[PDB]
Formats: sequence, structure tokens, C-alpha cells
Amino acid sequence: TTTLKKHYVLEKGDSAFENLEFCTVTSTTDYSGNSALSGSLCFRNITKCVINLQRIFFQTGSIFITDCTDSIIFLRSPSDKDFQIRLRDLKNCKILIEKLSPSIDCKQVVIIENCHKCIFNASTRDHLIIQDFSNPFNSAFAFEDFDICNKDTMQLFRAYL
Repeated sequence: TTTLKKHYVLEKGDSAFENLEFCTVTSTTDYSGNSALSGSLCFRNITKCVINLQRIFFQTGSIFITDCTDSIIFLRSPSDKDFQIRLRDLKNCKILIEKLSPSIDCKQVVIIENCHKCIFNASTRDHLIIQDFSNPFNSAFAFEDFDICNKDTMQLFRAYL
């Protein structure tokens, strides 16, 4: 069973969102700023959703997205140089990953595994390091321009879903 047409609001303490279809997930505007030292977020079985997290409520840790199709993924990762974003079994997703960092040559590593036809926004090219760990020692991803719709979650919903 999946849940349809629900807006999920990320709050501190939440760590998992699963079995979503034509849903949205966004960061809460309330209790903002307060963060835990370490955390982890996991998304699993996501279809035709908009994930738009402009605020993460842990300083260090990871975001995992697994089994995700035809979705929009906007993430604003913490400044933590070692922050992890691991993407597995993504198909036909548009991705905007930015890092909230005052660092000069700020880079966000993105680990991908078994992804296909993923589009990373071209604006993020110089800031991401994509490492394909599918079969560790081409059409997995590409960098293209697309309208980010002012990062308005429902506009993205209407534009791409």
C-alpha cells in the first residue's frame, strides 16, 4: 500500500518516509534552526513525488533515497564537508542538490547506485561530485537545465508530475 496526495512535513526527529505516490515532502518552517549533531534521513519506494528539503535538522550524517521513480528531488545539505547523499535505484528523476555552506570550494558528494535517466540541474555542476558505485572496482545521469520553479513545491508538482 502507498499513500496518495499527502503533503508530509519534515520535522526534527523524523528519519524515514516510505511508500509515497504523488506526494510531497518539505521541511517545516517551525522549530527551525535547532539541530542535532548527527542524523540520518531515509526515503524508500517513492513514485511521482516532490521531495523538497530546504532545511535539514541534523548537522552531520546522511540522506538516503532508495527505489524512487519519476520524482523531483531538491535538497539543501548542511555545511558538513563530509555530509553524505546516497541515491539508489532512481529512475527518471530531476535533481537539485545545493549545499548550505560558507566554504570556499564547497563540494557535495553524491553517491549513486543503479540510477537511470537522472537529471542533475546544470547550475549545480561545479559544486557536486557524483560517484557511481553501481559496480565498484553513462546514461545513469546527465547535467541539464530545467526550471526550478523558484523551489515552489506545488509548482514543481504541476510542472513535472
